[PDB]
Amino acid sequence: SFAISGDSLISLASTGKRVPIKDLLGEKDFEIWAINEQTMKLESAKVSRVFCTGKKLVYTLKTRLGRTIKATANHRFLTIDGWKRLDELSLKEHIALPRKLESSSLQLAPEIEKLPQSDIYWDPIVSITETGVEEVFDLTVPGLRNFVANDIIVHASI
Amino acid sequence: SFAISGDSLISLASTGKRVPIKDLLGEKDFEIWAINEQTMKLESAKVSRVFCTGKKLVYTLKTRLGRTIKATANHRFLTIDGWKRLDELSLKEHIALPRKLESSSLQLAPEIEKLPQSDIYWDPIVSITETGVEEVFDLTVPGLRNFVANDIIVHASI
Repeated sequence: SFAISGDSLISLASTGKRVPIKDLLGEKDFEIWAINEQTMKLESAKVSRVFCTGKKLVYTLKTRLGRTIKATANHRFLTIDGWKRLDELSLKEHIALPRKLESSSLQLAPEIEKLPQSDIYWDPIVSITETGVEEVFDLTVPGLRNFVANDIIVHASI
Repeated sequence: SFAISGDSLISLASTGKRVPIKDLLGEKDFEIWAINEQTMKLESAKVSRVFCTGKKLVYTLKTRLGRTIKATANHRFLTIDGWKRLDELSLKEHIALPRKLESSSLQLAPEIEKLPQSDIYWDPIVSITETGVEEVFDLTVPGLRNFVANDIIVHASI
């Protein structure tokens, strides 16, 4: 059981807006953005449950591009070596952020043949800090089992 | 003196359309797209002259993404090792194409902090073939001394 702060902003694929995970408690059957680890591309994926795991100690993780999230010590992030717990990460280690690049011709027509292959931006960690006890939440994403929260790829429930 | 076929399509920065270089003969004071070799970014740049060098033997060069141009044997293209003549290139050698990537957030806001640094796509050569004698043209780009023709970075006159 791992989880994230209720303030964490979930990117919602149907609306193009974000909502904090706490505000989605008890909602379901909505789409988030997930990485497909086989293709390294982002796909929309359905949330089947959003739940609170109680009050837990959370830690703020920050990356070089300023992405930040508060998560439990056992919460997993995606490194080049696979999924790793927050309390196993070290500074300068890269974690996966989503990236959305579009490739156009000089005439502003689509030019997908020049698109970089992966939808991941690998960003180094610059801070990991114990922050305090908060109500924490997670969600279930059957199939791909990950989602974007605060513009970071995080693992869903197991 | 090197040159390209009159059919070669010049990307015009003000209009977002292309025109064959022959149709620009005698025109000037218009902007094309050029690579800045110091920053590796594309910039608009002014054409001061468009001229015909006569009838010359031209060669078709083609890359893996299907970019193709007809140019003289001494016409230069940009490799990772600098500018090289058509008659010095070999198959699988990469040459520079422009690329225009845009980086957006998952909410479709600009997200330039994740943009790849270079505006070049390095594409391998798949064919170099003597084609025939044609009227050929080039142009002068003071300062950056290159331009995009048939979606390939080519050197301007000297």
